[PDB]
Amino acid sequence: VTYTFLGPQGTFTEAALMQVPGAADATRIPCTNVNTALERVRAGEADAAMVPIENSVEGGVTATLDAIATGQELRIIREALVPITFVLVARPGVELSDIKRISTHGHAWAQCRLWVDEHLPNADYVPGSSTAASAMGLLEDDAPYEAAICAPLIAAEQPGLNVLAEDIGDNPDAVTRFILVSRPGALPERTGADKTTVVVPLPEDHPGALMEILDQFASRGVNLSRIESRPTLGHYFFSIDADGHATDSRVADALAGLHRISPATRFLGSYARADKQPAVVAPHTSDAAFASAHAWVDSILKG
Amino acid sequence: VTYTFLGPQGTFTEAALMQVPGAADATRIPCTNVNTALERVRAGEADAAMVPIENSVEGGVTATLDAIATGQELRIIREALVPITFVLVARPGVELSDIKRISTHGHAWAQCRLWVDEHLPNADYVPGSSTAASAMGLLEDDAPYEAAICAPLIAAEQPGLNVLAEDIGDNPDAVTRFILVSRPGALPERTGADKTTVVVPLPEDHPGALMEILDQFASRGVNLSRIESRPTGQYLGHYFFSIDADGHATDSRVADALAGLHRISPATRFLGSYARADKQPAVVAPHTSDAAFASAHAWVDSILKG
Amino acid sequence: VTYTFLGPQGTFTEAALMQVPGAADATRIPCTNVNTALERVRAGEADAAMVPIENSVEGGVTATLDAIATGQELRIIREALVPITFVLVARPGVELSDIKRISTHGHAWAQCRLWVDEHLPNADYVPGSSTAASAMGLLEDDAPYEAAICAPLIAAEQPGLNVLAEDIGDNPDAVTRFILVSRPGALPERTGADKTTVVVPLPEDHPGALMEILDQFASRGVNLSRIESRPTLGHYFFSIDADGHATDSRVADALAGLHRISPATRFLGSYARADKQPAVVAPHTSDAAFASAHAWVDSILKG
Amino acid sequence: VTYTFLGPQGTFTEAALMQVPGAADATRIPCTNVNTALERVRAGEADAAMVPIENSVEGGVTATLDAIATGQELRIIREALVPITFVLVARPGVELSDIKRISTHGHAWAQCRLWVDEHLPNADYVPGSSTAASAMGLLEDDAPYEAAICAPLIAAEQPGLNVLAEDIGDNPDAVTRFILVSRPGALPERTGADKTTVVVPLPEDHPGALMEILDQFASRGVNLSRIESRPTGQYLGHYFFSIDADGHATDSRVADALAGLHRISPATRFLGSYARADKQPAVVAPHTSDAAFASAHAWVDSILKG
Ligand SMILES: N[C@@H](Cc1ccccc1)C(=O)O
Ligand SMILES: N[C@@H](Cc1ccccc1)C(=O)O
Ligand SMILES: N[C@@H](Cc1ccccc1)C(=O)O
Ligand SMILES: N[C@@H](Cc1ccccc1)C(=O)O
Ligand SMILES: [Mg+2]
Ligand SMILES: [Mg+2]
Repeated sequence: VTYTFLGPQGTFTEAALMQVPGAADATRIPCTNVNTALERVRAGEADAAMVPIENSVEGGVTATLDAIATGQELRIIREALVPITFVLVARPGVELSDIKRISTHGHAWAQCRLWVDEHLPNADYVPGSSTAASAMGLLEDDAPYEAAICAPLIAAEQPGLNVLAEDIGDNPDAVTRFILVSRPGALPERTGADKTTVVVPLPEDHPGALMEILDQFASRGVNLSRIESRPTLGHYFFSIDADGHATDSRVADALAGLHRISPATRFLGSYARADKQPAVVAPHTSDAAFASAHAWVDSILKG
Repeated sequence: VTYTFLGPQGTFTEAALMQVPGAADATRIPCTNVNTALERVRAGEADAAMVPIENSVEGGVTATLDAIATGQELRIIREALVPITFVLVARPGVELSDIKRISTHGHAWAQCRLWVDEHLPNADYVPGSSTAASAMGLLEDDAPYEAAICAPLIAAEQPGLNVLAEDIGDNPDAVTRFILVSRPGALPERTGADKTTVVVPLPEDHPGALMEILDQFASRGVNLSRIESRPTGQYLGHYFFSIDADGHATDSRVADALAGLHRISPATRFLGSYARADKQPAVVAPHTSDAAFASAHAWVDSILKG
Repeated sequence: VTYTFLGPQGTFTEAALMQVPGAADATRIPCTNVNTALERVRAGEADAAMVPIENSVEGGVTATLDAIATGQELRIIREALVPITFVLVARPGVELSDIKRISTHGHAWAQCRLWVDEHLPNADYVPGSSTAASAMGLLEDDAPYEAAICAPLIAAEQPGLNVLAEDIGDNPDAVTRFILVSRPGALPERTGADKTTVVVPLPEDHPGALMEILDQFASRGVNLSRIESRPTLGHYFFSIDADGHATDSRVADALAGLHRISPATRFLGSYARADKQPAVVAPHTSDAAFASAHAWVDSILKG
Repeated sequence: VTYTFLGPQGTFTEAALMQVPGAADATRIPCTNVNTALERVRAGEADAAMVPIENSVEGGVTATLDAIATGQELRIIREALVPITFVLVARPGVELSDIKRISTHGHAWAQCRLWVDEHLPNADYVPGSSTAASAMGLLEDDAPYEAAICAPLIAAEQPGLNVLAEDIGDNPDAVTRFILVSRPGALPERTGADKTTVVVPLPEDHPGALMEILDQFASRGVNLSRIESRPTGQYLGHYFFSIDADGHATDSRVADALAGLHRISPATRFLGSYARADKQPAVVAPHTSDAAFASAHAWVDSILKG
């Protein structure tokens, strides 16, 4: 079992990957970008890729959204919501008062403003490429900064890095959502708290065209948790997360409705919700209701 | 083979039954009212009942809509659209100048205004129970009127009735819609020019509730030709909707819509699929053909099974 | 103040009219049919016409529905829900056991079946034109029946008619709904439990065309209590009763929406509900919500 | 006149600001991030901020979507669609054979694969914070790489930077969408080819909730060109929707839609009406013209007042 991820080593993305069951003791390959992590999977060199999909402090989200929606034959098999905790690290013997410059990824920098502005008002920012690269950069004697903002992972992995501050994020409950992406296989088992992702191409652009797509879910009691339009036909695709599993009668039926409107629709997997909240199923929308209605129609058709 | 129909004999209703193939030589039983007509079918004592459902010269329409919405299951197997022609009728020897009083059903009267005002301006309307009864009343001694407005049928059948004026109605396009109703059996063969009728009880009364029911048809490209709400104490939404859709129950979009209806309202009644009197084919919208439905099912199957 | 009604005198329709405030002591003109009652009003000879619209035991409903929907310049100014109580009447000295034949309107006959089948199983039916005409027919010595089913009004008006049975209807709570129709004037005052009627022509016949019409009400929290399609353009009109008064912001706005789709839409009046049940107004649909939203748009437009 | 933009200098973002009329001779302040850019505008210290909103070679897009959805009111006054052209850059004397390491923003790297794999198959990517920083890093002693991928802008401005390869991107149609954002003032004049942007907080999370919001546009013939949901803890539905519609706030169908949105969600933010970069006029659907709206208002008025 081999996983790729958005590298380098010790980023928030790897930290997320290591909480996946068995991944702490699996082979984890850092890739320089989402496409390469994804190519490895597509080429059979890796079983799955761990990539950010919401609120990454390393960047990478838009590239993930591009990749799953313009790609071919990929399935999301797992998601993860990982609390972000920022630490400030420096080389041993460097005190808080010695810090004149701090390197990190721009996303992390923006999220730690209150702490830094209060506790290090004389510290100026040095743009980094990732939090991990900013941290590893300290290990060079000539580094052009004195501290970095990074994940607790990197701080505990590196004996040459000392934590000077912990939990310095503006929001203590901030989270990144990640997805684990593999080649198509069997559908993960339904848990009752599941999510389904599709990418729906727009056949014709006119008012109410999205409405028509959205209705396939809504008329069937299927809640949505994410929607994004992307210019690419009607010149758009819609990337959509829905509550439920392809196995649920209401969801299977919504998928059929989607295909009829847009037969190039892509299925991106059904998988367990990281939040473990089961869909509240309206009774007229239940598996039993679908079976009862189909049985009633059959009795007419065969009467 | 036994038919019932809304009586008495000689009404526009009978005339309509008379047009159904084989009926002229079949047993035709006139019944007092629509319920009595249907009752006989439900009880196993008649094969089908011919009842009006729109623009009845004799009344009976609301009775029909309520009767088919409750009780033993029934199916519409045929519809008829019968052109309405009115004749003015009287005993032999009676001329236009001799008419002071005219009896007919109020529905007939209201449609013969133009001719009557023009040619019998001094004549008074005497309300009748049906066109046929009005006509038959003339064969009695000292009938309290001198003319009747009725169907050509009853004039042709009664020797004592003379036609004083032909085709006296206000509306050239006037037609009555009838339905022939039986106990449930097989669906007839689809034709591509079919109608499907359902009665949908409202489960819960709120804005957009009907829209939710109508969307089952609209979202699957199913055109409607009739909707009517009716109060009722049987449903906890307090209404039912009587609906005619374009299509046959076996058409994939229609079967699918029917399933959607049952999910919202499990007490939905299926009232049959049957050929359109006017023979006009359903227009099948994009994405809603049997083929599109089958492609979509196969796609979902590949996901489930792959 | 002069009213017409669906005659003759002593029908359930007149009984309904006499419960209208001041009508018991107004001039009430019986008309042989709905059109004539309506012509009188249209010609200025009568102020209003009382005609049945739901569950008439005298007939007349479909003619009412035809008239208000194909007519010109008429407004419904009042509705009434009148409990139906049937009485069986005969000439003095005629006993229950003397009744061989009963005349009434077909609608009344169908609604009294249980009583008659139990209490008079030997009585056969004689079709009548109205319950009142059936009753008045007894006053002739040569009448071809012995009893009639009619309104309590006719029974109490006519000293020559004796009640032999009362409340013989299958349903003790059965009701007829009637409407009072006048020429256009000022809108009746809003009560908070109001109804509005329109007739909407269908511009084009296609799936979802009615949906579009219905949405104008639904998207604005406006409940409907009656809908009927009629073949007559799209070849239909829709006769519609909605909850609310034209004065309510959500209703005025629904009316505007209707006009845009179908500019030949006819307004048939706003008037008090006979059931006196106030609409439950969703907060985002309230007059205050409409005023707040319009004020917010104005601040943008004028900023 | 003072602009801020997502820095540093020489990025694709600056190049885009540079295209706005009068900007080449205006004060242009580079800012660390999107929030800092907007902050300056909000504080009264800059007139407008130029920030990316789609397909940014430099990042910044999610920052933009979140920043304009909360806090002090802002308005988009202009949008720009800027074609992306990549150059390969190095110090003088350095040739293709001399390159083992290339630095750029990951977004640039991912779009230059074809050319790089073909012509520099042995070169390794060194991730940079921005294209500009990658380029500027080459002017330093013993930079840990030998080439950068950046905008033509920074190559033209830096003497120490030599263009080794021109136009090396994978996608001919690649463009970045930017927005120029100011404090609220007057609506600009409508053109018939306008865009309107709003941010709509979800009040309550249930199936069809978004549909209810989208229907405000769809039921009034208003076409959409962008929708994005974003999580947030501020709304009790837990999301907001970022939306671009075809039209100008003064168009009757748009003002009407805006009112519908406010009724559902009173905390709706108005983000401006502004000319479309591509100059494509709104198509005005049947029944939705200013004239139709005015006829309908006048009809309702006749009822109210008559
Ligand atoms: N869950 C709601 C709102 C929503 C839509 C899309 C994305 C996020 C939330 C719906 O299905 O309509
Ligand atoms: N056929 C149209 C309009 C219509 C509806 C119902 C009855 C008659 C006509 C539709 O399906 O919406
Ligand atoms: N009151 C519901 C259902 C209904 C519709 C039409 C007539 C009667 C009832 C609605 O507005 O949708
Ligand atoms: N323009 C179409 C589809 C669309 C919606 C939203 C974003 C992009 C495209 C509509 O208004 O429904
Ligand atoms: Mg350490
Ligand atoms: Mg008496």
